[PDB]
Amino acid sequence: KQTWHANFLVIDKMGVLITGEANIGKSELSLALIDRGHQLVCDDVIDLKQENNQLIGSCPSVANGYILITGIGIIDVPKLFGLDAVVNQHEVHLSISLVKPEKMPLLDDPLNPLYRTEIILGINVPKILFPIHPGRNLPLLIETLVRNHRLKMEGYDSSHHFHEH
Amino acid sequence: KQTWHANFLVIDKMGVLITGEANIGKSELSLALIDRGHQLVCDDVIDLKQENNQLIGSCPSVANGYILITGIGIIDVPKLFGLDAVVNQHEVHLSISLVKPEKMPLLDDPLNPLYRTEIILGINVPKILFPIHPGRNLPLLIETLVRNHRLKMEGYDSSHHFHEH
Amino acid sequence: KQTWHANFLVIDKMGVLITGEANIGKSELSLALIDRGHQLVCDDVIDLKQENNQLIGSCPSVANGYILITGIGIIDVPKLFGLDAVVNQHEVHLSISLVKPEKMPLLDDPLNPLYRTEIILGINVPKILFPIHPGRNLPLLIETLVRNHRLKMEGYDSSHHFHEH
Repeated sequence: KQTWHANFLVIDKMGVLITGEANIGKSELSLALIDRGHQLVCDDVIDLKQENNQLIGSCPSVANGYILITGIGIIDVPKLFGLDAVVNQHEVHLSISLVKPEKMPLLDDPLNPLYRTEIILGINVPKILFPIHPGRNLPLLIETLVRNHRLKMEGYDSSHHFHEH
Repeated sequence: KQTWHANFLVIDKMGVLITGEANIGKSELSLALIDRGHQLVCDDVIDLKQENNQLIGSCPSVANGYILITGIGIIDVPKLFGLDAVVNQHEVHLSISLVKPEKMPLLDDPLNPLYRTEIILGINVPKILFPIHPGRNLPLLIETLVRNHRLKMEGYDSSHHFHEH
Repeated sequence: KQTWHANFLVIDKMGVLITGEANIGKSELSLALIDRGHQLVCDDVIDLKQENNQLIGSCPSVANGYILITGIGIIDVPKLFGLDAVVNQHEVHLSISLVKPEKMPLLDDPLNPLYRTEIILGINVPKILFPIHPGRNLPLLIETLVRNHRLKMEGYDSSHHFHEH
């Protein structure tokens, strides 16, 4: 069965995978997102599976509910942020890849995010390359990026349903 | 008629103009300030005019309500933060100029901000030079700077009115 | 009588001393912590004394209630954040020393903070060396570090009381 190296959070109903280089503040981003009222599925590694044409991501036991942040150590998220701050599984909707500005590819349309696609167990998951600047309120930026994505996906779902004619 | 290159926000009843070099997180600052409960007038460019001894700043249509943040793209602020998160016009009270610490002039009195004056269509608008350090919670700092300014202006208005003797 | 160079805040019932090199955002950290609902005892310097087997820290008058942040100047914290945002004294429970990542010593157990002890007027105060990265939401990190510490101290107090057998 299938593992995947990333953090997995529920943000605005969207299961969001977060990826990037080591020691850029990913785990710190998870914490900040939890503090804004979002939810943790898993830190570091995720179990993946297909059930009913859904890519579901789940955290293995033992590690469930815990986050590591250097300086702090282990964080029992449920103890500190409530039982509703953690979820045992959720569908994967989006994959965000945090990239250093210098390594960021050229932008075709700067009025939109840099969208790509990730193949996760043969399923197309939308993927955004997001430039990471230190101290521009990254949690708010990622939350805003995800909410925009959900509106955009609902935009396509409306358009498809609009073809009832 | 008169344009002006800056961001224009309403903060604690004060119309505040934000200026600075390119790619330092100005638009990201606007978003963060909106998230703290403040209001957007306009991103990038502002229409200015004089009405009843007031310098009023207004956003041109089409662009009204939208913010661009690299990585995210366009942000329909009303859709995401509510109708009350945007305002069509407001009086200009303060101009903050975000400066890199290295380029910051010498400080005469470090117990107060570095105050200057901007001539905007012949009107004296108070101007603060604010040093920008990455990740010291700039939104909170700018909010605090503006609230202090309003108290200070109310201090002079009290003093002037105190000369009833 | 005894002074001590540090910032002193009440965080989650814990009197916390904050220390570090000059111009790293300590005073900015105090402000941010106040904004999260915590309390100021004193900026810069603290009066210390022993009363009833407690190390109590108190702010000298005149300076009481005020914070200096370069760019802003003086901040009357009570005026801006309420009377309950400042406290005249509190017991010292923890000492956090903000360290630059490069100067940070080797980590024995990365699942826990780097704990040391400070002798303050002959009393053992637990001391954490915390690595400071710009823009990972340091206020949230320090708040989380302190809440974890309180749980940990309550853990030892439970264990000691558990030796009733």
